[PDB]
Amino acid sequence: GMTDCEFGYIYRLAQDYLQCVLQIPQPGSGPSKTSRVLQNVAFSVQKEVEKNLKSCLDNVNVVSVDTARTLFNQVMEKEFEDGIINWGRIVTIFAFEGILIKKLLRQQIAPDVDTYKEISYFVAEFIMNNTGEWIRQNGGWENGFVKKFEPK
Amino acid sequence: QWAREIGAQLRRMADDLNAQYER
Repeated sequence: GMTDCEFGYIYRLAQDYLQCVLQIPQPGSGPSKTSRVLQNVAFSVQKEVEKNLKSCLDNVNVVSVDTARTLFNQVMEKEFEDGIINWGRIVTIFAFEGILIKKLLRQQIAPDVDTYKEISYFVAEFIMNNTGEWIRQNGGWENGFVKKFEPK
Repeated sequence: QWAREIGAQLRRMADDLNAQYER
């Protein structure tokens, strides 16, 4: 709905997607309708990004949450610097946090079970601060994203 | 250099993806 552009909702989407990538079970009936649609398309994109940018991503060592955060912000700053926002770009934010959590799982010097909660937090910060107004104006997750990305 | 290259390439892939849903 109208308020699904606020932090708590976005943070839950970002956390849900990292739990999907890490194959962590979140108990209950399941993720929301938004998350269910987002996880499929974000994962498809993630696999294509991993393949297309494999040589680039081989030079990427994500050894700490602080490196993950600066790298994420550097990548997102450049991706969005032309001022354009669309749902495809928003999907790539989720795909990229999935890449970061996989690199951390292998490379993090001092891993902690709550790491995915810290990554998804700064991801939600970026989405809210840089795309939240556009999300709201375009129908939010329920009337915008899901309507365009759910099955016909 | 790598982060900046990744960002530009994510933009390219995102806009191609987006065109399949924004007609």
